[PDB]
Amino acid sequence: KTIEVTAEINCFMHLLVQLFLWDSKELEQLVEFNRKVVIPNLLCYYNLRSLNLINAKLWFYIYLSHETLARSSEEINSDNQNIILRSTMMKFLKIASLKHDNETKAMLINLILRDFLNNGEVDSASDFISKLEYPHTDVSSSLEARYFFYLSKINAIQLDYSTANEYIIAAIRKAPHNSKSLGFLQQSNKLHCCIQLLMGDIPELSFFHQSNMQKSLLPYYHLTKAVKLGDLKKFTSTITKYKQLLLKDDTYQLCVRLRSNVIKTGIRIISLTYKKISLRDICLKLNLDSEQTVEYMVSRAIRDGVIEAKINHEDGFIETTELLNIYDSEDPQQVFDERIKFANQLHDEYLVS
Amino acid sequence: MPSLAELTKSLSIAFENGDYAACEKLLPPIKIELIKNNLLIPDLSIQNDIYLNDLMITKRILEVGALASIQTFNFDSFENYFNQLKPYYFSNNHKLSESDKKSKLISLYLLNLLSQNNTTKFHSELQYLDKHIKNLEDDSLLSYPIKLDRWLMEGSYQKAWDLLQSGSQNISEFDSFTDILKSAIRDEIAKNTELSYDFLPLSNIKALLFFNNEKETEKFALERNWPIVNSKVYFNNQSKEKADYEDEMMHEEDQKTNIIEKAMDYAISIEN
Amino acid sequence: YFKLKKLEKEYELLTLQEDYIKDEQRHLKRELKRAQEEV
Amino acid sequence: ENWDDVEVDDDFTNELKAELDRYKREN
Amino acid sequence: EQKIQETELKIRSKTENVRRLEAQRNAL
Amino acid sequence: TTAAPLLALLRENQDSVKTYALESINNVVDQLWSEISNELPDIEALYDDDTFSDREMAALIASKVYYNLGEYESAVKYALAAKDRFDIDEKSQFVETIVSKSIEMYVQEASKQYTKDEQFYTKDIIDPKLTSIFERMIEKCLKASELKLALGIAL
Repeated sequence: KTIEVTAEINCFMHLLVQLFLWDSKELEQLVEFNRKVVIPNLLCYYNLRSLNLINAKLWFYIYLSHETLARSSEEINSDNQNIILRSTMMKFLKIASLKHDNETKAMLINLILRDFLNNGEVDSASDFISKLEYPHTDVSSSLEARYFFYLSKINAIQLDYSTANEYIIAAIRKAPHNSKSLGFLQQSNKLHCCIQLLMGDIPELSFFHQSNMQKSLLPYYHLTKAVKLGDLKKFTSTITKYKQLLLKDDTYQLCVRLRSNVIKTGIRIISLTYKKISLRDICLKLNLDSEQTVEYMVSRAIRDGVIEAKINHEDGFIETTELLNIYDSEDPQQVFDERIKFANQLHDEYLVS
Repeated sequence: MPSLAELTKSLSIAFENGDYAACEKLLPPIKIELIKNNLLIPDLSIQNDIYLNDLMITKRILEVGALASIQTFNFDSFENYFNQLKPYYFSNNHKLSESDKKSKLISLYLLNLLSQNNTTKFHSELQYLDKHIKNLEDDSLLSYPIKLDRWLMEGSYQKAWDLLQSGSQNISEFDSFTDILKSAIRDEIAKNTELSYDFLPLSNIKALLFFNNEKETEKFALERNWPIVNSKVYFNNQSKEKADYEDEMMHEEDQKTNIIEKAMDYAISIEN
Repeated sequence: YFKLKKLEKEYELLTLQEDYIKDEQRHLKRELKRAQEEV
Repeated sequence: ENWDDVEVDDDFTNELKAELDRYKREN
Repeated sequence: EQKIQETELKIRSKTENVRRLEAQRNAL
Repeated sequence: TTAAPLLALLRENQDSVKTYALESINNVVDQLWSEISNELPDIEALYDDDTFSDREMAALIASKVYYNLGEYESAVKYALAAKDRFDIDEKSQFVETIVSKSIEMYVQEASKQYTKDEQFYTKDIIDPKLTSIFERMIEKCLKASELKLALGIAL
């Protein structure tokens, strides 16, 4: 009548464990079996005065059947049922309001945003910024790895580098689990190791073996001989033989930045970092491309801010500006803004707990 | 391509050669008259219907607003109609929407984004396909814009120049857009020239910007505000006060005031 | 419905009891050394 | 250890003996 | 109504801070 | 086609141009309104069009787009001009949330303008349609003539 309904709330996720892994047969009917919980005796019964009684793992088992492409594949290959599911995933967003969903609302957009990898508009995420501002109630256990893991691929569009350093840590925090050690931990270091070749360096080649298989990161170690050293010849031989390893998820599209660093970092291995350079000395290492197009190599990196240089049209005199006057006014201030907010960051937590 | 009854089929009569002026004016009446029926938009209210007044006709309504819009250079008949055309293909995933015109209209407008000048929007539409190598790379239609924006931003013009010139699509798929793509290769040369060249000769301009006459060279310098003197051309690129947006740079007066606040008002939170 | 008029009881308690002690913390610290040095 | 430690090109042996023979033959 | 729920949700948030203000006052 | 030329389709007779697509939208507008970020200037343009007679529905759309945005004033004031475009018997969150906002916003002009004039809702000082929405959800529970439910409103 009253108490008997409350005691059956925790009975949802109990018996649904044995319906995962081993027996995958028709898991979309389980969604219809989940609908027996969803519509009746939940939305039409409760007054929506409760918060902690709704978890993100309720509907999380739906999309897990879409990437199988073997047994379930929705109810049909046409994938016409996901139209209702698209409104079903967002059905709880309308339930989230000013006075409703002070906690679960945080975990709603996430799985919806985690669904935007290969399907769904990713430009609405810029429009989701208006509704993205909420106070964070708590972080418990497995959230840390579930925020930016799939979102580490956002930087594969906007063409940005330094941002990937801050958000790649979310993939390696509490990454290994019982069933996630093989499945979700491999993709963590695959996106982590490539970012280590974009700006910084790899601390150790064998340090990543304890988490991800070294053979999976093996081609990235050969790219260190090419991308990190800025060599185009050894880069083409690496992509050709390892192209089979590039057939994984979003492992091909990261090669766009791998071949761009060959030009960017290639300037660094060349003496262009030094002040006085001539074009006839430049054509030696860049001979693999051409002569007259070298002026496009240096000039492109000047507007982006990698290195500044002056090019002569006759003999190709290269004068690169070396700034010894930096870190004087307003240059360190960008770092000073972070050092100021670190004091009260951990100090205000003492008043809370 | 004959017609039947309504104006949608009549748009194929003039589709052969030209005559796209009157076809654009027939778009509003044919779109309004089909609203009275509830089967126009291919929603889930139907049951397995590919027939007229549902799907197949809706694909041929906006062809004039897409194909002819690229031919006749009209951007007002495309944008919102293309934003309305996107859900017609698929709401999430649909495997029966494949067509020979899907890899054409989309691939041509990705390069048309230079008007808004957005790199993120270019690669955003490329992530909505479940298959990339099979779709984008294996098809010469969808691989043309990918090879450009990749090679243009990396700095190599020469490899990207032979794609438009020596490419095999010059016969059919390359007709309308020319100066937009051709100049975009040489548009970034002057932007890189600001801090690169302090002087350039008039003889080497023909090998870079491909300007055979000094008229177009001087007209571009007037809009970009460059000094022009005898023989070579002096380059300066002088800045000014109050640069763009993003305050706490050059904008607000006495930026040290906040620094004073960080040395004083910040200490307020330390005590209490 | 009628409870809304009584929801301002505990809501106004924590607001009046907050700034009351916060200002006193600076007075008790200054008045500390007055009696501390007095003995 | 970074890539410079695990690199080990083993080219120091051949390049040293070659440069010594080139200078002696320029006499 | 939101006026009923929003007023109650502002109690438990400020409760812990006021408790330690009295503890610091009693410590002095 | 930007938001401005969309009014040219209203220079002829169709009221369903944006309404015919609202079959699966108009109810869920509290969800998909993120795509209207580019159509924001078109929202107020539909209400000021005389040839467009669904502006009351467009006024209701203006309330549902600014609802989840966090603005309670726009989620109400734009719904006064709609008269009845929507059934209040659903008793969803859209029904109950406005009840709390319609009472709170009514007090804003209550304790001030009442000192000068007794009736502040008759003239143009405040939208007179506030009485119309006051006769919908508020008088729905007043059918039994119970003052206990209207007690705090008159205070």
